[PDB]
Amino acid sequence: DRQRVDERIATTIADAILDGVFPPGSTLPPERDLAERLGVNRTSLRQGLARLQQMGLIEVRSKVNNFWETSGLNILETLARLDHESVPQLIDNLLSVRTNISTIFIRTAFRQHPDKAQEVLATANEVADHADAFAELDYNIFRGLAFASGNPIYGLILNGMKGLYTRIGRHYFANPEARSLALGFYHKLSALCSEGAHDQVYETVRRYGHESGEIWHRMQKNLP
Amino acid sequence: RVDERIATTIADAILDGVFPPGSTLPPERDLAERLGVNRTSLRQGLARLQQMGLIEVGSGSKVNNFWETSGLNILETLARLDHESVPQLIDNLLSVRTNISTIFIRTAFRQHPDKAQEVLATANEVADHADAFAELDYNIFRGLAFASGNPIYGLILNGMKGLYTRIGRHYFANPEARSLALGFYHKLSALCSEGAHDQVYETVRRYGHESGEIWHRMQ
Repeated sequence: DRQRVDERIATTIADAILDGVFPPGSTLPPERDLAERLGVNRTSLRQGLARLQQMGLIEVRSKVNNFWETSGLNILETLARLDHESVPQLIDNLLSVRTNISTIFIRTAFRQHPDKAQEVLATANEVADHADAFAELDYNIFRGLAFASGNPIYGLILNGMKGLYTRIGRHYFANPEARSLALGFYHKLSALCSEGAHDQVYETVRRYGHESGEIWHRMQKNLP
Repeated sequence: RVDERIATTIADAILDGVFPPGSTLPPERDLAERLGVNRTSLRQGLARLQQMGLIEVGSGSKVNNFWETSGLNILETLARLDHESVPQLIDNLLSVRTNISTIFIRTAFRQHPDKAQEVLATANEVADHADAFAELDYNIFRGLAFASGNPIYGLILNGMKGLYTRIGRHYFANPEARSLALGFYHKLSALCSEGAHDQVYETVRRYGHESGEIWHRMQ
C-alpha cells in the first residue's frame, strides 16, 4: 500500500513532533520554508497538515499540541514504527490492555448476547492453519466479542488496536504452539458461554494472557 | 476551517448511510460542487477521512464500514447524529470508563502510588462549578490512566475526552454530582495511601453506580 506524498508529509512531520523536534506549544516553520525543507509543493504540504490536524497533532493558526494529550489509539502503529523511547514495552502494554479489557467485555458478551458470542467463537472452526489466517481470526474474535457485549465502545477500542495488534499476531501465530493455545482458548470460552459460567471468564482470560505472553516473550526476541 | 467542516459533513453522510459501505465517493469535482467548496479544500477533507480510516484509496475513494474502521474519534459524531440513542451511548461510555478505570487505577496504586497521589491531589484546587469540574474529573481519570505505567489506557481516555467531558459539563452542574466526585477522589486517595488495592474495584463500581443514578435522575 504505497503512501502518497501527502501521507509521507504527515508521517515525516508527525515523527518529528512525536520525537520532540517540535515541542508542545511550539509552531511549525512557515509554509514556504516547510515545503522547501521537505522538497514538496505547498499544495501537498497543506494536505499533509490536514491529516496532522485530524490526528490531533497540530492546530492551524501551525501550533503543535502535546501528542500525549490529543492522540488516541490511532498513534499506536506510529509509536511501534518509531520504537518510541517513551514506550519500550509498548507491545507488552497492548497485550495487557487486550487481556484486561477483554475480561470485561467477554463476560458482558456472555451475559448480554451469548448467541452472538457463540457465533463469533464458532469461526475458530475452519480457520486455516497458518499465521496470517490465525492473526485475522484472533483479532476478529476479540473484536466480535467486544461488539457482542452490546456496548459498541469496546468494539471501537478494538478497531483502534487493529493495526498493531494484528502485526503482533502475524508474528506470533507463525508458531504452531501459539495457534494451538489460541484454539484451546476459544473453545474454552465457548464452553464457558454455553454453561453460563460467567464468573470463570476472568481466570480463563487472565490465564490465556499469561500463557500466550510466555510464548510471545520468547518469540519477540527474534524480531526488531 | 473549511477542510474540517468538509470531513465532518462527509463523515456524517457515511455514518448516516448516504454513502454505503463499499460504495465509492462521487468524483472530486462533483463532491466539491455538492458541498459548495473548492476542490483543494475537498482534497484536504478527503485526506482527513483517509487518515481516520473512513475511506480508502489507482482507484476511487472507497467507503469503509465505519463500524470496522472507526475508533473513539466518532463518539462525538454518534452522539450528535443519533439523538434517540444518546442515553444508551452515554451509559455505554460511562460503563466503559467505570470498568476500564478499575484496571488502571488499581495498577497505578500498586505500581506508581506517588504519581497517583499527585493526580488525585489536583482535586484540592477546583472551582465548584460545572465546566471546571468536568475538566478536573476527566484529568483525574486520564492522569490515573497514565499513572498506571501503561500509556495505552491514557490513549483510550484521550479518545473519550470529547464526549466524556460533554457529559461532564452537564452532569457537574449538579452540586450533588460535584460532592460525590470529590468524595470519590478523596476515597481513592485513602485507598492508595493504605495500599488497599483490592478495594478499588468496588469503590469504582459503586461510584459508577451512584453517579449514574444522579445522572439518570438529571436526565
